[PDB]
Amino acid sequence: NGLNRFLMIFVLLVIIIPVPMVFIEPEINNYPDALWWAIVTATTVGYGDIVPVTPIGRILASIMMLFGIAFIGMITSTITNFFRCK
Amino acid sequence: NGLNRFLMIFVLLVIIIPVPMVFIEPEINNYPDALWWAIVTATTVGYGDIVPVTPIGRILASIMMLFGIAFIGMITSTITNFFRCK
Amino acid sequence: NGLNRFLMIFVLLVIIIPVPMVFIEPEINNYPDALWWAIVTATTVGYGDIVPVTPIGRILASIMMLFGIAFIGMITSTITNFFRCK
Amino acid sequence: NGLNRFLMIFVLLVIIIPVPMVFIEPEINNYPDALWWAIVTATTVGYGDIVPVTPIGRILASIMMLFGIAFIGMITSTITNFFRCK
Ligand SMILES: [K+]
Ligand SMILES: [K+]
Ligand SMILES: [K+]
Ligand SMILES: [K+]
Repeated sequence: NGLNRFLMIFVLLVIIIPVPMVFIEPEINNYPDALWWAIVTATTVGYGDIVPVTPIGRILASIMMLFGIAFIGMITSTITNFFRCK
Repeated sequence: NGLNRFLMIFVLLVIIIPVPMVFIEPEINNYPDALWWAIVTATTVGYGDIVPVTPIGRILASIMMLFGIAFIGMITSTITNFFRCK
Repeated sequence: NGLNRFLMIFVLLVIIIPVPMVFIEPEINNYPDALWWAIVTATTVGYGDIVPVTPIGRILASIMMLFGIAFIGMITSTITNFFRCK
Repeated sequence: NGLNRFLMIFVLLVIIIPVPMVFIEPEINNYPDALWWAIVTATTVGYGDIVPVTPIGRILASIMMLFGIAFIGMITSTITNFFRCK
């Protein structure tokens, strides 16, 4: 249940956070562009095609990155502890 | 056998996925450009020189990223559990 | 106490290092721009919107990256060893 | 001795690989620019300021990325197995 609780809140961020981003950012004008940026930021790829200019968007992006690196550590723990037990 | 099964399906993506990408994307016009992008997307480097514009290409890129971060966790588990035994 | 000591020195960098960066770099002209770059460099996202041109800034950025990848490994160890105990 | 052998070959790549890169790439014209790119590629940051255009440089960059993600897994294993034993 510990793994499911960590991914459900992560999936919600990658779905809920792209919604306000469209309105506050002058570069983003629709949800598909913000959703694509969300995946890119959450997977720590960062192409640089879409970048938050406003400080409000930069604070929101920092949360996505902090939860993005934590997601990598959560997936790693799901495989590492799976073979360590037996 | 668990590690080999996870990497063979990963290598398959970085080989098969660059093929449709060339045709659907107007930016990519040849396989060497799409293959280079595939490694960059999988290793979670993301330079931003090659970016999927079409939504079809963006969905395909998301799979490459999800399997890309999972690959990092698979390589980490291969070293962490190796010394954990003894 | 081992985890707290590793993150307090990390957070210190993402707070202290953006200060000299503003003065030595001609691209950066204020702290909010350098602070945003610091989080992006530490989380290993790297958009490329802000880049160190001077060699002094490039040496400082390398420390942020080395401590950035070490931070990913520290968060992973905090979850992997948590369930490994029992 | 296992950890030292993995980092000495990695440090060598980030020092030796930037040397041929300067000559084969028309974008790179000196060692400090190629050395900066090497750190960026090895730490999986990828700003996109410096990108390999030639296929020769793209093959060399792929090795740096494969050894770059493996370096993250090596540093993680050095901390995870340090607390797991006791
Ligand atoms: K980038
Ligand atoms: K990256
Ligand atoms: K990364
Ligand atoms: K990047």
